Parts: sequence; C-alpha cells; structure tokens
Amino acid sequence: YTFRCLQMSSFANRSWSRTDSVVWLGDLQTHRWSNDSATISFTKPWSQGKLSNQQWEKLQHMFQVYRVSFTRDIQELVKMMSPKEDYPIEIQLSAGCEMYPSESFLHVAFQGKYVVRFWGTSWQTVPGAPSWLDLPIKVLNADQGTSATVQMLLNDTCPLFVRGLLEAGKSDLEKQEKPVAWLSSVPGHRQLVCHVSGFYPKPVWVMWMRGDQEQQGTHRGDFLPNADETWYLQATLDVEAGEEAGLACRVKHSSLGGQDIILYW
Amino acid sequence: QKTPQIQVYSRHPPENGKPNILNCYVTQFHPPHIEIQMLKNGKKIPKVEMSDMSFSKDWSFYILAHTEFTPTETDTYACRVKHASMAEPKTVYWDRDM
Ligand SMILES: CCCCCCCCCCCCCC[C@@H](O)[C@@H](O)[C@H](CO[C@H]1O[C@H](CO)[C@H](O)[C@H](O)[C@H]1O)NC(=O)CCCCCCC
Ligand SMILES: *[C@@H]1O[C@H](CO)[C@@H](O[C@@H]2O[C@H](CO)[C@@H](O)[C@H](O)[C@H]2NC(C)=O)[C@H](O)[C@H]1NC(C)=O
Ligand SMILES: CCCCCCCCCCCCCCCC
Ligand SMILES: *[C@@H]1O[C@H](CO)[C@@H](O)[C@H](O)[C@H]1NC(C)=O
Ligand SMILES: *[C@@H]1O[C@H](CO)[C@@H](O)[C@H](O)[C@H]1NC(C)=O
Repeated sequence: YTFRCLQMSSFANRSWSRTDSVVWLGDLQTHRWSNDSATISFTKPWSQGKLSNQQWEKLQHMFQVYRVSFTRDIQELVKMMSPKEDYPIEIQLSAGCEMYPSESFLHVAFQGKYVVRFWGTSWQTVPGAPSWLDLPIKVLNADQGTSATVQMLLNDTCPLFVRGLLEAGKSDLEKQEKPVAWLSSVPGHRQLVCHVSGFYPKPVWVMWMRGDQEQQGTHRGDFLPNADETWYLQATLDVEAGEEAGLACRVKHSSLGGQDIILYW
Repeated sequence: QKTPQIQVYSRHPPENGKPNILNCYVTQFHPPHIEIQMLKNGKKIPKVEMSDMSFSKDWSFYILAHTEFTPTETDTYACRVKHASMAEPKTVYWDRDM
C-alpha cells in the first residue's frame, strides 16, 4: 500500500489562485480538501484513522496554516522566474509513504514536470530542472523550522497515521468484490472483446482460451475505475472468420474462490 | 501540454431497457482545467456526477464522470470534452458494447 497526499495548485495571475488536495491509500480515496472549504473532508468512515479528535484537530491546523503559507510563498518565489514571470502556473505535489511489511516521498512538479524533491533534511532540485529554480530553493533551505517540520511529517507522522488507517479500514481494504464478464465482438477479421467489471481488489487474470491453450495475442486493456471503487477491464483477441468457434474467456479473481468465470463465444 | 484521452463504458452488462451506469474516464491531460459533458441524442444529460480531479504517477490529470442510463436501440450516448489543447471539443460515442 502506497499512501499519497496529492495537491494541485493553479496560479492564473498575481491575484487569482486555487489549491485542492485529494488523499489515497492504495486505490481508495480517503480525504478531500477543496479551496472553498476551511476544513479537510473525510471520504471514508475510517479516514481519521486511529487518531483522537484532538490528534486530528492539531494536525488539521498544521495543514490549514501550511495551505496559506504555500500560496503566499509561491507568489513571492514566482517573481524570480526566468525570462519573465510567465503565466498560467501549475504546481503539483505528491507526498506520503510507501508502506512495507516504509519509505517516504515528497515530489514537486512545475508546469507538469518533476523539478523538486525534499530529500533527507532539505529541498533539492532534480537533474535537468530549470536553473532559475536553484535560488528559490536556496531561500527555502534557509528555513530551519520548516525543514524540521517536514522531516517529522515524512519520517514520523505519515508512517504512524497510515498504520492507524490500515487498522481502521482493514475491512474495506480487505473487501472482496466479484467480477461479472460479458462477451462482444467488433468487425473479414474480427475482434473479440471480453469485458470484466465490478471486481475488487485490482489484481485480475483474464485470457482468451482454446481449450487449455492460453491464446497469446490476448491483449489486456487498462484498468478503468467504476464509481463504486470496483474496476473494469477488457481483454481482446484478433480472430479470422471461423477462428471464433471453440474460444472462451477465462477470468480468475481472488473473490471467486477457485471457481473461474468461463464464457464461451 | 497533454491531450485528453476519453474512454466510455458501463458498470454492468448493457441490456436494452435495463437501468445501468454509464462512465466517461478522461485521462492524460494538462493543465487540470477541463470541461466534460455526457450526451444523450446530442443533448447534455443533467445528473452527471464527477470524481475529484486527481493526478497520476506520471503527473497527468484524470477524472471520472458517470451517470445513470438505460441502454436503448434508439438512443445514442456520448462523452464531450473541451480542453485548451484541442481546437474544438472532442466527442466519443458509447459503442453499445463497452
Ligand atoms: C515558485 C518557485 C517554485 C518552488 C517549488 C518548490 C516549492 C516546494 C513547496 C513546499 C513548500 C512549503 C511552503 C511553506 C513554507 O515555506 C513555510 O512558509 C511554512 C510556514 O513557515 C514558518 O512557520 C513554521 C511553523 O509552521 C516554522 O516555524 C518555520 O520555521 C517558519 O518559517 N511552513 C509550514 O507550514 C510547515 C511545513 C509544511 C510543509 C509540508 C509540505 C507537504
Ligand atoms: C528523516 O529521514 C532522513 C532520511 O534518512 C534523515 O536524513 C539523514 O540523516 C543523517 C543524519 O543527519 C545524514 O547523515 C543523512 O545524510 C541524511 N539523509 C539524507 C539523504 O539527507 C533525517 O535526518 C530524518 N530526520 C528526522 C527528523 O528523523
Ligand atoms: C502535500 C499535502 C497536500 C494537503 C493534503 C492534506 C491531507 C491530510 C491527511 C494526511 C495526514 C498524514 C500527514 C503526512 C503527509 C505528508
Ligand atoms: C486574474 O486571472 C483570473 C483568471 O481566471 C481572472 O478571472 C481575473 O480577471 C484576473 N485578474 C487580473 C489581476 O488581471
Ligand atoms: C481559495 O482560497 C483562498 C483562501 O481561502 C481564497 O482567498 C480564494 O478566494 C480562493 N481562490 C479562488 C480563486 O476561489
């Protein structure tokens, strides 16, 4: 499980700006914070984790302060931008921890490209980032309090909280949901499509079969989300006319027991 | 600047007359500013819920739009996307399969 806090910031000019955050544990959204809300919203019964109402109060406040301080500091640091203080500015932060039976991260993108990371005890630019960024990151690395606060959040606060999240939403992260499959085809060669939807967790096995012969050339689509946090996936096979008869789609998933789905074309 | 990819599909096997949920997943775009509308017979559907804007490992934005619908043999459904990287809006029709 990877825990990620995802912040998206849009700076249109010197005086219009919005920032929004969404937080994920594995592939389940746990929180949301819109620009127009003073407070973070939980999107899960267990989003507060094993934290006290005061443990949540304090931490929320740290973030409320931070959100204001980030808005104003970027506005300042943007003046130092190369050729001219260029507009629409888009900033993105990905922060959190990769929880193993943990390693933390804090990455920053500017204009859609990864330019900055916090690493160890300080901010550093990434190789091939715009050189105009070096000074802004010097100014920032002079703030010893923030650096200490960021070290505490990454090294200590994040892992502890996430651990509380995992205990609290065990029954949700452990939920098992069954795929339902159906077949179709598209237009003398044709493409056979096996659609597989409504399954959870994400890991799945779909394949066109000719008896016990796995059909290499079965092409898997991408995982597409459904609204209720189940997945959708389809797998296809190119077939000549009269190559259709004898073919089946086989789906294995954790939730089926040892009872695969086999649908015959 | 990244151009939006659009994929359109149902929660459930689409059977004519049977209430379903239609999805429209727009990915691979930048900047985050986008307009999505789901259509029925070329006309905007009013009860379209949307996910929060999120972004991916590769820094590109994605969102999920979805709406209750019932497949029919007389109705066409579509997804229409306006983004600054495109000249005119881009529509993709649901192919009664997905
Ligand atoms: C436009 C140039 C591009 C720059 C790209 C790099 C920017 C990285 C963005 C992260 C910067 C955080 C900005 C806030 C920080 O500068 C500072 O103003 C505040 C306020 O600082 C002041 O108060 C604190 C107490 O909160 C300290 O006492 C600090 O010493 C003091 O300066 N610090 C905090 O809110 C705490 C740290 C939370 C950051 C975690 C990010 C996920
Ligand atoms: C947070 O973790 C980082 C990651 O290891 C720690 O930074 C290291 O600290 C030691 C001792 O100061 C240095 O010799 C290493 O060089 C540091 N790593 C890097 C790459 O900078 C950091 O000290 C931890 N901080 C807290 C508050 O526990
Ligand atoms: C980069 C952060 C954007 C704002 C998101 C606020 C989410 C609050 C819940 C996270 C609690 C864990 C703290 C460690 C985060 C690095
Ligand atoms: C700042 O930009 C926003 C962009 O949405 C716009 O609404 C506003 O008119 C602009 N104002 C200035 C300072 O020109
Ligand atoms: C976002 O929030 C800030 C702080 O509450 C506020 O001043 C501003 O009006 C908001 N930005 C926009 C464009 O709505």
